[PDB]
Amino acid sequence: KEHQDTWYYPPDIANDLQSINLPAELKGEIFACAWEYTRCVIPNYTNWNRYVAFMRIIIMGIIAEFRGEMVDVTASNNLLGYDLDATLAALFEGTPGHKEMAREYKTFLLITADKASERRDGELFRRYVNALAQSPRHWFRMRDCDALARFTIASALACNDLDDIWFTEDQFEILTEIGDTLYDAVAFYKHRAEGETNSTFAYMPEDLRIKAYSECREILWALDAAWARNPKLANVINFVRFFGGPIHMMMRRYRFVEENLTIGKSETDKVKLWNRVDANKRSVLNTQRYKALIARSEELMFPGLAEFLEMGGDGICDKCKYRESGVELCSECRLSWRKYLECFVERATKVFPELKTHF
Amino acid sequence: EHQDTWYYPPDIANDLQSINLPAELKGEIFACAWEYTRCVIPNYTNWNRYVAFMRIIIMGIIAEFRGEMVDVTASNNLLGYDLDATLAALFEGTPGHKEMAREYKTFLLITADKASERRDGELFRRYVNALAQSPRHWFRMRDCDALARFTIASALACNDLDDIWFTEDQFEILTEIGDTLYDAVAFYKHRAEGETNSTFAYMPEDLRIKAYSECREILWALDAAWARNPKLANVINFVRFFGGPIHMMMRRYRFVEENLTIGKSLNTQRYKALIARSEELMFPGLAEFLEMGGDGICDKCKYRESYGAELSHQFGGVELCSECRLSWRKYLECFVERATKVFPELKTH
Ligand SMILES: [Zn+2]
Ligand SMILES: [Zn+2]
Repeated sequence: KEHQDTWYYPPDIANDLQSINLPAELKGEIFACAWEYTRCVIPNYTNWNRYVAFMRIIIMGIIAEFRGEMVDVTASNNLLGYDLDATLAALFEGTPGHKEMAREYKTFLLITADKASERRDGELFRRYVNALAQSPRHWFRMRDCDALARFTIASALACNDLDDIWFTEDQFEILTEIGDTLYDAVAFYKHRAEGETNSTFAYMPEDLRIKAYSECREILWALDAAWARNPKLANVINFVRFFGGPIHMMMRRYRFVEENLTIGKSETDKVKLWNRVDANKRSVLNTQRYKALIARSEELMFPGLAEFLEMGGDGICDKCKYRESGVELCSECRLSWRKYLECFVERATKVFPELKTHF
Repeated sequence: EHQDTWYYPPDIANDLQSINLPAELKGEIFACAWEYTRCVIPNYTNWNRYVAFMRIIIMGIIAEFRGEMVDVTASNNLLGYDLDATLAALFEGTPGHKEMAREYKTFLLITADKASERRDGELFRRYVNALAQSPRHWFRMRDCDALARFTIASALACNDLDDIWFTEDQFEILTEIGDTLYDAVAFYKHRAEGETNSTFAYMPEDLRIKAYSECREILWALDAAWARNPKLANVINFVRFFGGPIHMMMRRYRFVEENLTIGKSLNTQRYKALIARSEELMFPGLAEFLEMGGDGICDKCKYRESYGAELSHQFGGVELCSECRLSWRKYLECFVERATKVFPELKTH
């Protein structure tokens, strides 16, 4: 009686992973997911070879997240039978950010694969998690990377052949903050259940979730109005809008249907010993891995991440509870995070002046 | 708590000069036109068509707000807009200009009457009854009520895709997907509002979740099958973003107020006169639908005198019988079969 999903995807990717022995049902669902994500958050395309590149970037990141052993962006440049530099070139060759985005993506595969493997207990991840909680601006920069937000703004530009359009770093940070805030606001109860740490409103105060969503949505509406008559920038708004919650309704990866076409929770609704032993013998906290990766910070890490890990890896703050061998913010850090959120509107109006010259 | 500030292009900023409504209302209305248009037509190439579409929606919004203010019969000049002129700006040079004019005038016609004293009259009683004659008929009329093929039409227009069109049967399936997606998500809200135009007032509540899943699957199949044709992506995008997501995205809806949750809250003279204007006002077939269906074909089916007295926390149209409920059930159950006949590129994977 109850609908079983059949997986649809274009034949371009249907014979990918010919070298990987995953059940054929699971390949289909990975391919379906990659197609569904692409179409939801990049709904317009002109360049099909770029669209397909992006699909392959998502395929790898799904597999990276499900069996981290398989996807070691440090070890080789051939991942799951794909040429990673070549696939990224297929997407970004001619675009202003190619170099910085290839670094963005490799950081994503590093942290994702390490988070979904024995290397979760390793110095590198430990230092990533502590550096998350360093400041709210740091949190969002790193949240951006975990979600491939600025990476997907670029790929959206790219896939519509908009090879000349780009953004200040301040702008990228506001755009991704809007998307990540929208997404984490909608996904709050799902993140709490499954015990997800990379969630804005696990750090930011819960009492401001509804206002933050309201303001981020209003500002993106404002920003879209300001950019009216420039269909090219409509693709940057589209990424942020569809990413920011709607994909929960549209992609089979999410549970809209299994949860009776509801999102969220009303006010009146209900609320590895041996793996840790045998990992310590294999010296899981590999500092030589960490230092080796800090050495390759021009290849594997986004601009400033190496300096972020070195300064914040052990936690800057004295009263904050950090990860030792996520972060529980102290009350003075909770208040500064709160202050950073509460003045979101000013912060975005500074970086995007066009918001104040409406008519 | 959050007090909305309204954003919209300047182009329509000084629309409705002629009309005397408070500037905030006009701000909310322009906002909704802009937001609906960006949500369900998220790409454009031709700005002057985009803006016509926004004007098409502005008028539609007010028709629903105050029907008395938009009477598409009375005159072709509504709220200082020339309807035929806006429609021409949007659809001139495109396959369905003439058909989409009718589509829209029906929408204004029916929405005005729904939201006015004319809800007690003979046209609307015949409309409500006609809705429930047949499931095919239901989806065709619901299509018009939601401007589904109108907006598929508009989305091609706004992207200068003047050569692209679909058969009646493809429009019927395209809009059935979109309207089944939307009416499955909005079930409880439609029921609270005593709506007549809700798919699951008529189709069975225990197929609501499955029908959504099935429509979302086939739309993914159609999308995949349309791989490498980014013109047709504009069509998929309309059905996808219309079929639920607008509830999250538009300030028209109550996602923020509901704490970022979804689904967790006897005179004949006018009727006759408009049926004689069927070429201008009614979509191809609606006259026959209204004439054959207006009084009800079925006899175990429970109708009403007028649909005028305002209802709440219950659907406010024909209550189908044991036998009609089963033929409707069956029309739903073969949805996948019907969609595969109409778009054979589905089974040819
Ligand atoms: Zn602290
Ligand atoms: Zn009956």
